[PDB]
Amino acid sequence: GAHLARRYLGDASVEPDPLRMPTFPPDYGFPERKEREMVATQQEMNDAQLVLQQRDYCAHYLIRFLKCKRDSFPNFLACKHERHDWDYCEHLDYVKRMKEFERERRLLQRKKRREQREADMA
Amino acid sequence: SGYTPEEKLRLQQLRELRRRWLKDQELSPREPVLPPQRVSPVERFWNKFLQDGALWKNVIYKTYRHSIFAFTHVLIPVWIIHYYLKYHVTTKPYTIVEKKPRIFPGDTILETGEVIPPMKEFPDQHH
Amino acid sequence: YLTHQQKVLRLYKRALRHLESWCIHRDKYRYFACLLRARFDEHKNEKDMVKATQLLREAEEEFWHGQHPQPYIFPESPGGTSYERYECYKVPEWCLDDWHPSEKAMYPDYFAKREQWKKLRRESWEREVKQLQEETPVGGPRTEALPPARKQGDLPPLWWHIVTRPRERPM
Amino acid sequence: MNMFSSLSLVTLLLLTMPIMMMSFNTYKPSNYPLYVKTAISYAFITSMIPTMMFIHSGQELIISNWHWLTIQTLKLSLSFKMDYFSMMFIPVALFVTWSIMEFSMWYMYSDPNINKFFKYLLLFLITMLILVTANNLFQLFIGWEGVGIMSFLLIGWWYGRADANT
Amino acid sequence: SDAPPLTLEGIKDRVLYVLKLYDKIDPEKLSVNSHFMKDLGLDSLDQVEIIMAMEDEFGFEIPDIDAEKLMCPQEIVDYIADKKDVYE
Amino acid sequence: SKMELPDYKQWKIEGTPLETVQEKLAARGLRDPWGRNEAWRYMGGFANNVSFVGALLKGFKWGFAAFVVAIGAEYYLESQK
Amino acid sequence: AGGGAHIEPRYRQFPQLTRSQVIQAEFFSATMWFWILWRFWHDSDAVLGHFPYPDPSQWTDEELGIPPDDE
Amino acid sequence: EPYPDDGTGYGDYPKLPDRSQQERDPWYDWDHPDLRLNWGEPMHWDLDMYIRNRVDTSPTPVNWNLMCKHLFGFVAFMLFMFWVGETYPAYQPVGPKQYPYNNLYLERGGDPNKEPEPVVHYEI
Amino acid sequence: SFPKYEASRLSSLPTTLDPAEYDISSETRKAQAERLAIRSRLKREYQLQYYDPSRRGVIEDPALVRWTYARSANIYPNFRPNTKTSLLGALFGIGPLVFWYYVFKTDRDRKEKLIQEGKLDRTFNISY
Amino acid sequence: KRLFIIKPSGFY
Amino acid sequence: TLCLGAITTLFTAMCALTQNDIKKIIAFSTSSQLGLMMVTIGINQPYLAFLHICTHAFFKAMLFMCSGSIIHSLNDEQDIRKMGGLFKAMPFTTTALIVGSLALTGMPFLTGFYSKDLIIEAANTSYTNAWALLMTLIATSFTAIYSTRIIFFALLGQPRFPTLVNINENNPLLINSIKRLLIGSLFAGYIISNNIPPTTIPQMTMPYYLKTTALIVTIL
Ligand SMILES: C[C@H](CCC(=O)O)[C@H]1CC[C@H]2[C@@H]3[C@H](O)C[C@@H]4C[C@H](O)CC[C@]4(C)[C@H]3C[C@H](O)[C@]12C
Ligand SMILES: *C(=O)CCCCCCCCCCCCC
Repeated sequence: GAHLARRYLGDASVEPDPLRMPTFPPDYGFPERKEREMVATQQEMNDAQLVLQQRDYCAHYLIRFLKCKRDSFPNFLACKHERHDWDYCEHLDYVKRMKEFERERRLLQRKKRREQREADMA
Repeated sequence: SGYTPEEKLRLQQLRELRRRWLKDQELSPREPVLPPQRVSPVERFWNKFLQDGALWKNVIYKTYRHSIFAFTHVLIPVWIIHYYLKYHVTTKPYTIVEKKPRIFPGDTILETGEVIPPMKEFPDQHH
Repeated sequence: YLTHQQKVLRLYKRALRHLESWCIHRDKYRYFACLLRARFDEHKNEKDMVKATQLLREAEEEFWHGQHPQPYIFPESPGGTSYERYECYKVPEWCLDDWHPSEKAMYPDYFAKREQWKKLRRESWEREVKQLQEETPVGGPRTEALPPARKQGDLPPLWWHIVTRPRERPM
Repeated sequence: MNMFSSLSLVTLLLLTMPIMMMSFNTYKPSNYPLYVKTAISYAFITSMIPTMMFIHSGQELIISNWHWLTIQTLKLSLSFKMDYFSMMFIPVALFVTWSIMEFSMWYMYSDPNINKFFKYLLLFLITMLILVTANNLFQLFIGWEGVGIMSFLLIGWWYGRADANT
Repeated sequence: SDAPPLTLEGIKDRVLYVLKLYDKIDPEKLSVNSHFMKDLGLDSLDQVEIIMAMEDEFGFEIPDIDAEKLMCPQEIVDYIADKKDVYE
Repeated sequence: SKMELPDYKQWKIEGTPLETVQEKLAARGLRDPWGRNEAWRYMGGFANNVSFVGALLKGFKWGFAAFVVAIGAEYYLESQK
Repeated sequence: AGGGAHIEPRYRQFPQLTRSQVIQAEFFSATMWFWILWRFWHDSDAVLGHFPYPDPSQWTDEELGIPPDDE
Repeated sequence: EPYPDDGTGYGDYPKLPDRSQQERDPWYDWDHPDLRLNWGEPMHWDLDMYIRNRVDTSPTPVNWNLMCKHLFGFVAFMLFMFWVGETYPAYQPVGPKQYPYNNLYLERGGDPNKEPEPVVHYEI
Repeated sequence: SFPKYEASRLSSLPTTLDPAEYDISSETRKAQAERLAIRSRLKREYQLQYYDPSRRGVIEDPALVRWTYARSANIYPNFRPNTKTSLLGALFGIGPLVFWYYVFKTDRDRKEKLIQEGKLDRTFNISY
Repeated sequence: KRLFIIKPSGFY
Repeated sequence: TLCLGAITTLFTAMCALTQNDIKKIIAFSTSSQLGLMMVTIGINQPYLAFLHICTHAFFKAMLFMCSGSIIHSLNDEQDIRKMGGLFKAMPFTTTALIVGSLALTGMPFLTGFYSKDLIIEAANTSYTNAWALLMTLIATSFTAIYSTRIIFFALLGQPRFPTLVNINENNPLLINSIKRLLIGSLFAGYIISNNIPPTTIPQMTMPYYLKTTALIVTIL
C-alpha cells in the first residue's frame, strides 16, 4: 500500500496504528451517531454452525446462501445471487473499516494542528 | 595409438567366443517346457469365445469380468462392513459421532415437527 | 600415466563436450566448435616441449574456469541418470548350478548346451595356466595385458568371465 | 449415516484387497497391474458417494470402531475422521493414482518386477489415507512413517545403483 | 526397452553413414578398413572428433583409454557391437 | 528388418541456419566439416517449427470458432426463457 | 510397450504420426481455449475485480465525522 | 607412510590419500566395480566412510571457501530481511473487524453468568 | 585472469591443475611403472583363482583382513596414554556427561521449585 | 527373440 | 511458517531457473509450490492451502507423465539440451505439457487459478511480514520463467536428440492416463471451488494493483 510510505518513511504520529485504533471516542465528531444492527440472532448462527469469524454483521446473508445450496443440490451453479449478496455486504462492511482508518488519519492529522497552533501562539 | 597385433588377436578371439555365447542364450521353440496343468472349464470357454477378437466379443467379456469384480470387491466387502458397523460397532457408545445437521431458519424437524422461525426482515440493500 | 599427446586429446574432448553444454543449439555449437579447433591447430606444429607443456598447463586452467557447472552426461556414463540402473538384474552365470532339476527341465536345450561350455572351460584351463607361466618374466607380470592364444584350438587365456559376463540389458 | 459410514470404510478396505490376495494365494499373476488399477477405479467411485453427501448437507462423522489399547487414562482406538479434509482429498488422491497406475502399466511394462512395483504403489496409497483420515496422533504417526518407508523402497527401486540408495 | 535392436549390418551401415557425411573424408576412398591416420591422413585431433560423432550417433560414451585405439571403422563397429552385446 | 538409411547426398547445408555458420566461419578462414552431419535437423518435417507464442495458441482458432457459436447461441435463444 | 500402433522408427527423419493422436491433441487444445474464453466472457470480474475500491481522499470531512478545526 | 606415532592406535597401517572412491577412475576394470577397489590393494583406514554412498571429496567447480561465503551470506541476508519485514509489516488501510454481541463473548468461550463490558459498534 | 583453485579437505585438487602431473622426470616415470608392476602381480594372483573352475568358495583377501584387524584388535596394543589421548578422552568422555548433568539437574531443580509453589501449570497432567 | 534370463533359484 | 515458506518458495524456484534435467525442474517446481502452501498457512488461510493441494495434485502429476513420455521416447534421455522439435512430433504430450504449465503458472480459469490467485490476493491484503510477501511475488514470476524453459527447450526449436529415435506416443495406456488428468487440470478447480462450502470470509475488495499482482508478475 501507499500509506506504509506515510508511516515508516514519514510522520508516525499522524498515521493510524492498526493494533490500537480507533483512538478517539466513537462520538468525537458525530453528535447522534447511530448504533450498528445485527439481523441474525445468536441461536440462528449457533444452529447454522457458522465459523466464529463468519458471525459478523453479514451473517444473515451467509445463512441464506448456505440454505440455498442445500436445497439446490446437485445444481452447484445455482444460488449465484444469494452468494453475491453476501459478498456485496462484505464489501460494504469492508468499506466502513476503510472509513474508520481515514477517520483516524484526519483526527490524528487534526490533533497535530493543535500542537502546532498551541505551541505557536504560546 | 591403436591396438598392437597381439591386442587385436585377443580381442578378435574373445569376440568369437562372446558371439557364440550370446547366440547360445536364445531359447529354442520348445522352451520353456511347461508341465501339465489343471485347466478349468470356465477358462476353456473364454479362450475359444475370444479367439476372433470381435468387438461384441470382448464387450461381453469386459462386462463379465467387471461384474465379478464388483460382486467380490465392492458388494461382498460392503455387506461385511455394514454388518460390522450396524450390529457390532454402532451398538457401543460414542462409536460413530456425527456432527449434528445444520438447522437453518424456515426448516422443519422430521423428529418433532417444530418449525424454525424465519429470520428478521433484512432492512434494505441492492446488488 | 599419460603422455603429453594424450592429455591434449583428452583436454580437447572435454572442452568440446563442455562447450556443447553451453551452446545447446547445434549451429551455435558448430560455430564455436571450429573456433576452438583453431586454438589447437594454431599451436599444432610446436616443437619446444617446454612451451607445449606450458600451453597445456594454461589450457587446463582456462578450461576449469569456463567449465559448465552442470555438464551434459550420457545416461549410461558414470554420473548419468541411467548409470548402473540394470545392475539389479545382472545375475552371474554360476547361479544356475543351484537350480532345482524341476526348474532345469523347463530348458532342456539351454542346459544341454551350457554343459558344453562347461567342458570347454574345464578342458582349457590347464593350457590356460601353462601359457601364462611361460610368457611371464621371472619377477612377475609387469602389466595387465593378457597375451592371445598362440596355437590352434587354444582359447585366449583368462576368457571365461569376459565371455560369459551378464548382458548389458537383461530382463 | 448407515451409508456414509459403510461407504467411507469400503474405500479403505477395497485398497487392501490386492495386498491380501497377493500375500496369500487367491489370484493369478500377469493381470496384477491391471487388477490393482481396477481397484483404484472402484475406490474412487465409492469415495465420491460420501463426498457428495458432504457437499449436499456437510455431513461428517468420526468412526472409532476398534478399541486397541488403553493406557490408564489414555484410550487409543482405531479412529477415522471423515470430514471436510478427508472427504475431499481421498477422491482427488484416488483419481491421480488411477492415472499414474494406468500410466505405469506402460512405463514399467519391460520391468521384471512390475508386480512388486504396483504392490509398493498400493501400500503407499494405503498409508497416505491412514495419515489423511487419522483422528488421533498415534494413528496419524502410523501413516506418517509408512509413507517414508514406501518412499525409501521406491526411491531405491533400482538398488544396484549407488546413487539411488544414497 | 520398446526400441529397435541393433544388428551388425545396421551398426556398420550407420558408422559409415556418419563418416560419409564428414567433409574431410572422401566417400569413394572409404571402406571398413581405412585407417584414419594412415590412409586418409587425418590428424589425431580429427579422430577425437570422429569418435565423438560415433558416441553422439549411438548415444553412449566411449572412454578415452579405449577411444584412442579405434583407428578404423571396423574397430568402431567391433566396439559398439561388443558394448551392446550384438552377435548377429 | 534392415532399415533402409536414406541417401546421404541429400543432406546439404544450404537453406539452413548452418549456412549462416559457414558464412561467418569462411569470413575467418575456417570451415565446418560436420555441417552435413547436422543437416537433417533443419530439413524435412523438422523444418519451420512453431514459436513460443505460436505454441501457446495451439487450437486457439478452433477454440475461437466454437466460442463465437456458443455466445452466438446465447444472443439468440435468450428470448424464450 | 507391448501394445498399440506399430510405428516403425525412422532414421534422421520426422517420426510417423497417427491421425488419431493429431485430432485428440488438437481437440483438447481447442477445448482449453474455449473454456478460457467462455469463462472470461461470463466471469471477467474474477480476474479484473468485482467491486469499486473507494478513494479515501474523496470522502467529505462530515460523513467521516471530522469536526471543524476551530471546535 | 605410516600415521604419526602419537599413541592413537594407528600403528604401522598406511596413511593413504584422503580421497573418496568417487574420485577413482570409473572406466577402469576394477575387481569391485561398486567399491572401486582391486583385490589385495591396501584399504584406506576410512574406507567405510569413503564408499560411494558416503562422504565425497571430488573436486568442485567452485572453491570451498567461496561456496561457504555465498551460502552463509544468502542465509544471513534473508534472515536479516525477515526481521526487517517483521518490525515493519504490510497491512491494508482498514480498521479492526467488528463482531456483534460483545465481540461474540458467548460464542468464543465465556462465563455465561458474568456479563461482559458492552462493546457495541457504531455506524459510519 | 584465472582465479587459482583452492583445494580443501572435502574438495580435492583436480588432477589437471596439479603441478605434479606436468613436471615428471625419469624418477617419477620409473615409480609409476613400479606401482603398475605391483598392481599387475596382485591382479594376476586374483585372476588365477577367480577364473579357476574348481573353486566354489571365497577368495580370501589379506588386504581386507588387515583393514578389519587394524581397526578393531590392533588399536589398544599400539596406544600410549600420553597428553594428547588423556585430554581427548576426558573432553569427549567426561565432558558431555558433566554438561548434561547440569542441564537436567538445573532444569529439574527449577521445575521442582515451581511445583511446590503452585506456579507450574499441571491442570490436565494425569499421565506420567 | 526370447533370450534366456539368468535368475537365481526361485524353487526354494 | 510464513517466513519458512517464503524462503523455500523463492529459493527452490530460483534453483529451477538453471536445472537442465527435466525431472529436477518439476521437482524444484513442486518444492516451490509447497512453500507457497506453507505461506498460506502462515497468513491464517488453512482452507486455501488445502485447496491448493487438491488443485496442485492434477496439473503437477500430469507434468511428470508428460516428461516421462518424452524420456521414454528418447531412450531414457532426461536432459532438455538433448530435446527439441517435439512440438509436432508428440502432439498429445505437447498439448498436455502446455495445459499443465498454464495451470501451474496461474492461467485464468484453469485448475491452478482457483487456488493460487486467491492465495496471492489473501497475502497482499493481510497483516503479514513484508519481506515474505515480496519473496512470494518474486517466486511467482520465477514460476513462469522455468515453465518457459521446459516448453522452449523440450518442444520448440530443432531436434537435438540421437539420429535413430523411436518417438511413439500412440499407446492407449499412455494417452488415456494423461487424458483424464488433462481434463482435471482444466475443470477440477472450477468444480471443487463451486461445491466446497465457504468456511471463511474471502477478501474481494482491494486496490486494482493488488488484484492483478499474480497475473501481471506472471506475464513479466
Ligand atoms: C475386471 C478387471 C479388469 C478387466 C478389464 O480390463 O475390463 C479384471 C482384471 C484382472 C481380474 C482379476 C484377476 O483375474 C485375479 C482374480 C481372479 C478371479 O477373477 C477372481 C477375482 C480376481 C481379482 C479378478 C477380478 C477381475 O476379473 C479382474 C480384476
Ligand atoms: C500495500 O498494501 C502492500 C502490498 C503492496 C504490493 C506491491 C504492489 C505495488 C504497490 C505500490 C504502492 C502503491 C502506490 C500506488
